[PDB]
Amino acid sequence: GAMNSSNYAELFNNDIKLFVDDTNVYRVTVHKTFEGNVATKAINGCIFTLNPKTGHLFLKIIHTSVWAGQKRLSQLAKWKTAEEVSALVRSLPKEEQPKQIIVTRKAMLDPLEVHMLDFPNIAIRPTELRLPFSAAMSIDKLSDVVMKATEPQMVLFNIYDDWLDRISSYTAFSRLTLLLRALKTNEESAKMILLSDPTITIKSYHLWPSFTDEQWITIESQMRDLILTEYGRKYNV
Amino acid sequence: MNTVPFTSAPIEVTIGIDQYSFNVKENQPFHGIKDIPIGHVHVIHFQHADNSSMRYGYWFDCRMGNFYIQYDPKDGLYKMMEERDGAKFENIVHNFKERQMMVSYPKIDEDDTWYNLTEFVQMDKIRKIVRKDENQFSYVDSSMTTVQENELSDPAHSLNYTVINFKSREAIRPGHEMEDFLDKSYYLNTVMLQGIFKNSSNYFGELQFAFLNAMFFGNYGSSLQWHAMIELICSSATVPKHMLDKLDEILYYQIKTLPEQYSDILLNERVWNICLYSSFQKNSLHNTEKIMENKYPELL
Repeated sequence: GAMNSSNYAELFNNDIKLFVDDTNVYRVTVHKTFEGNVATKAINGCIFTLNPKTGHLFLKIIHTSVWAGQKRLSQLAKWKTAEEVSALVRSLPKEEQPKQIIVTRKAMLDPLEVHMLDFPNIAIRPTELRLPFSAAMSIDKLSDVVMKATEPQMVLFNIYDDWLDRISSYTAFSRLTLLLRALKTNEESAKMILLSDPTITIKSYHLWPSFTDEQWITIESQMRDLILTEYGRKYNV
Repeated sequence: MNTVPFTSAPIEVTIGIDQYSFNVKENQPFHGIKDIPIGHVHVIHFQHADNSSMRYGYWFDCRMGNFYIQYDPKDGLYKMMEERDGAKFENIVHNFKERQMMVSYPKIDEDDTWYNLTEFVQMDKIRKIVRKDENQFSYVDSSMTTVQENELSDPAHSLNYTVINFKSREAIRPGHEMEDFLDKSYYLNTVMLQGIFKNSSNYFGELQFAFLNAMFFGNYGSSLQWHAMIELICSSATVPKHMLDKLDEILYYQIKTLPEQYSDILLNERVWNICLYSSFQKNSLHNTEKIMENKYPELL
């Protein structure tokens, strides 16, 4: 059944699993036409498919060409997501296929279940967790590869950089979710916190800065402060 | 006009014959049911006064043999049996009629209800769903599970309804996942109608039988089967016009007949709301939508 606070440690066991987030698959700008009607213009999107244990991110870039001449795009976007996840599982050797796929939005369950009928042993699960994976497009290097794509493309990242050399996957996932939650709540403030000290850089093969353990504790504190402030503001509390 | 004699009525019981029902008292001199219309299947059904659990009954067609009911004090039920000796049977029936110890099948001349509920139902199809080939009649009860229910345990006593599953390889063509899931026309027209049922008459016959088992025995698996077969048609964008018109008539008489007080347990809110208001066929079931809205507006 549903993944929640009570079965949280299951994410870090040795059963291969993937989170699928479809938030950034179908993205539009809304604009005025010359006649003063409103129209959308699609921009490139991405499926966010993440192994929470290894940090391996399968970023499937969704080029705007996939929407050309299609109707009901927000519905198609769920099915295109499920088609691409199914294709990814089939592309993986048997011993690398996930035993579970957790979808961050319940509207993905039927599309993914129907695309994965060939894999009756892969459990398709929803989650009670409010995971901030929608903020993936606030990571500069991920946003850059999506916006530059001229065709459909799969790009592989490790969203934890080299953190697993020093910390467990539980702690790595907590750091990731705190960073993404911050970027989702106040992107500008979050990014200022991450880059304010120009001496700490992002390696060419990394997504996040090369913080020492001590600097990560300070960064993690600044992100929690950002999140609580914005909460008091949001709710006048 | 045909007769199902009873040897006796040793236990107090409510006896159903199709949509009609009679209370019989313990050891009442009751010797059966006469004037049963030839040309239709029939169901004789039972609910003991002392155990309003286990409704049970027999589907039969009087053209297929001479049937009678006899209480079995060991198995504790009214059993249907066939009398192979035609003369012994006519002699039994003539005596019971002369002594007027039989109730008359109480059909009103104007009333096509039973025909309308059983239009496509054939004994030969019932005997394939309810497997017991040594008998020409079919036993059904409240607790019998369907082949589909047994997958998700005794195969001998199962209802072998056609398995319908919207999230199955049977229902979904590789590379038409979204199309086949949102428009079930492929599944209805090629897999079910051409492939398994052969024609719409056999499909409607199973639908009608599932409804009647749901209504008369409160058989939950039958209720699931009836809803699935409705939903498969309503979820198909492409259905022959004759099938839609007939479906509207079938469902109209089923909704008309359902006891007002059982609407809550025999009608699936989600399926009916989807079928009448969201589905491709939302505007194709005029008679059914009018009777549902006037009789069960709560459900909707």
